[PDB]
Amino acid sequence: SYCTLADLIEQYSEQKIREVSDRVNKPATTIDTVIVDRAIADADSEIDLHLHGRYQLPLASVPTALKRIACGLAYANLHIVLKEENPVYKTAEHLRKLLSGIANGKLSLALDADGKPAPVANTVQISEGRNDWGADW
Amino acid sequence: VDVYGNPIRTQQLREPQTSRLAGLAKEFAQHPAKGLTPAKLARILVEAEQGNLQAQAELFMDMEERDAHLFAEMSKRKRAILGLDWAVEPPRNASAAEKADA
Repeated sequence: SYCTLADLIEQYSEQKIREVSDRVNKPATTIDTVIVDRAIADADSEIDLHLHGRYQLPLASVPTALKRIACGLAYANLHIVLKEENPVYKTAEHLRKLLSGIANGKLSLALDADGKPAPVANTVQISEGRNDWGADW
Repeated sequence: VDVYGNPIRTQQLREPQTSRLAGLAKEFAQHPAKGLTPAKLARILVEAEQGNLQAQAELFMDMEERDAHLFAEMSKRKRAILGLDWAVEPPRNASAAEKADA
């Protein structure tokens, strides 16, 4: 859960979320929490796909850039039909480009609140190392 | 008494000293030479200097057994002595009694 309904509202106003989240009542009247929850879940899933190779997936804390990316992806997912020229599609593609840059070791994952994230132990691995005759015998 | 002057009592000559320590006879060597590294050998030497001669003696036995060159050299050195003729000679300018004892 890199973002919540409150985050989506505070980013995109409440009226737009009310429009795009309600599929049964015309005009929309209430935000359906299930659709927003699933959109956030799908955004988190895509981010996990992009981030599993460099960090522990079950993150204990959420970086703020991660929050922005998750909110953008969830808003993009909330659209039943999305065109290539739709500006929200362009924003989603931009966020995907940032995610790819992070994955490819071109961008870093910033602070969560005050401490660094938990980089995985990929590069740590090396052989045991045989260096006898150098132990001050 | 012995040359060292310690009092000698003939009662104890009837039985070996180690006879009362049957546990020793049943011991088997632990072979510390297997998987030996410089740190382990240095530890063995240091602990031997402090009075733990068991590991050092076992290591020396393994070392003499496992090395053919050291084996041959030590055997040559010892067989050099084994081939020497020996005789018993009395004290300097000895008397008839000392000559007879010798």
